[PDB]
Amino acid sequence: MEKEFEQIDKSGSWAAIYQDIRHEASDFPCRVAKLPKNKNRNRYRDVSPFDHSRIKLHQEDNDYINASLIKMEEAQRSYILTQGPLPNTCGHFWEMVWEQKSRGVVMLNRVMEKGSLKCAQYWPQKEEKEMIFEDTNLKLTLISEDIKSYYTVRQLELENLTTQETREILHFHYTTWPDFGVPESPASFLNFLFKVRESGSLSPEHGPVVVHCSAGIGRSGTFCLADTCLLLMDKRKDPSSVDIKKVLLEMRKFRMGLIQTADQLRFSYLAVIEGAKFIMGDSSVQDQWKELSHED
Ligand SMILES: CN1CCOc2cc(S(=O)(=O)N[C@@H](Cc3ccc([C@@H]4CC(=O)NS4(=O)=O)cc3)c3nc4ccccc4[nH]3)ccc21
Ligand SMILES: [Ca+2]
Repeated sequence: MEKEFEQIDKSGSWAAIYQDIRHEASDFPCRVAKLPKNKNRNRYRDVSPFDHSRIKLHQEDNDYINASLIKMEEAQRSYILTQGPLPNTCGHFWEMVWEQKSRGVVMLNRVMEKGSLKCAQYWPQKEEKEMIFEDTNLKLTLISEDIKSYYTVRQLELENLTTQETREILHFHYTTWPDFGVPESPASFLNFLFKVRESGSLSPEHGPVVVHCSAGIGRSGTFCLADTCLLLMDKRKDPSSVDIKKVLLEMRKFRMGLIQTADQLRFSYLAVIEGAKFIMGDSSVQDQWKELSHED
């Protein structure tokens, strides 16, 4: 993988490699997403979930949400990638989390970036001001939060008002990942990814983790690609056989446009090459990543 990395860097062909992936990516219909009645349920007109992999809400009225199930068979992990909830789809968002039995939510964007809203404030910012989603009959409360320099982890209590049942949801919010950009370093990214892994949120005993950014494809795709490749390197007899370009094409069978720039693709290689050191037994990199990330 790093041999390929070196060659691409030397040739300066990242844009070409990336364009080839865009050209070869699957193109499946998004008929439901495009129905007139779903116009206000989509944040961006050019980012829709494929019908075959879309997550269906459990309701007779309208079961649509701009979200896709990415099921990576070999890696044995599923992720739900979705757009940043809109003011009218926050209830749908949490209904999906409840129905799919998700334990964690990974947010890679900020509500406002460079003066523009990119996502609705779908969770409570104050413990004393909980939220009620009347359309889906759910209540959400901020229990606590651990604020680090570039990411915050929150403990949320989600309650199904119909049954009084409650569940703890972990919110992993990466706050310094610019739009169409990359994390400050492979170290800061990996430190965060392993925080999510360590929480148990990605365990197969839970429903798929919900990952989102603004459109749910650029930053969200980078996060999932790196995680899946690391999973495969740890599982295969020979980790050097992991073809990140092939893994990305496989993921794009489930949702369009995953990885939005050639540099996010290059960053994925770097994150996986760096992350591989831990997978192969290096006991000092995890700690090194934390120091490098300056999370305190
Ligand atoms: C072609 N063209 C020129 C540029 O501006 C737009 C914006 C939209 S639009 O209706 O505002 N649609 C947006 C969709 C969109 C929005 C945000 C992102 C973010 C990129 C990232 O790193 N993470 S993400 O939150 O997925 C990815 C994709 C979108 N589509 C684009 C196509 C080319 C370049 C930038 C784009 N942003 C549609 C077309 C165009
Ligand atoms: Ca207070």
